[PDB]
Amino acid sequence: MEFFGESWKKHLSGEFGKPYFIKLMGFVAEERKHYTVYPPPHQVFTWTQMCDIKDVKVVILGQDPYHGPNQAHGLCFSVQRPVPPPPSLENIYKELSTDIEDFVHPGHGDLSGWAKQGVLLLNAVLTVRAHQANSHKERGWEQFTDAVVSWLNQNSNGLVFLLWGSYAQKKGSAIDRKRHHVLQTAHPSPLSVYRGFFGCRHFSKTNELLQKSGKKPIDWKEL
Ligand SMILES: O=C(O)c1cccc(/C=N/OCCCNCc2cc(=O)[nH]c(=O)[nH]2)c1
Ligand code: NA
Repeated sequence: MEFFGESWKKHLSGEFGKPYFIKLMGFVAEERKHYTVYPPPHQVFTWTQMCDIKDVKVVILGQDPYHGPNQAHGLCFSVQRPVPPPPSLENIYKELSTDIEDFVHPGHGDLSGWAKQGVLLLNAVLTVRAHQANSHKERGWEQFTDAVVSWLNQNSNGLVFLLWGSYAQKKGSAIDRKRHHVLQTAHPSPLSVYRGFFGCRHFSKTNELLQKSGKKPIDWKEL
């Protein structure tokens, strides 16, 4: 395996020598010496490994990786087998079941099948100390994942950006709405899910927008 997918590396490596990025690398490495940090190193960039950057169709922006054992694996909201879907993911699946008629809970939480179809599952912050939500916030990841969003904004067209909750909404504020589609609603966490997420119908809406972009739809059941 490689640490960072080749097509993504080609377009993002201009970030790597910037002071903030070297500092970020140093910070994460130091944290790993003294704490358990999630996801493990070979999974921090899973979101670069599942499809070619040119093949991205949909971008779902999250905030912090899961901070419990075995949960985070580098795709926002996803958990590898045999880990049970956490509450936010159960809510995503519940919305899918009402939005997409044929969708049924797949019995696992691994969203790799969406990532392979060009659904970029990007958290703003890409590492977290075990059991400490937001522990790696404002350490340099935000600038890097801003560069990812900016690259897609300027180098692709007709994407659908799904911004769930206030942090993702802030992070997507500069998306060119002449060039790309943007949908916004509440975060799927239990505390926020009934403030817009349930009933948002983002999955069917995304496929209709992809059709307007002249692109084939996502099969949300392909998991
Ligand atoms: O910005 C907002 O409006 C907002 C409002 C209420 C709750 C939250 C969410 N809190 O997250 C609860 C912790 C569980 N995190 C699941 C998860 C979130 C995520 O962004 N990325 C990820 O990979 N996994 C965000
Ligand atoms: Na060190």
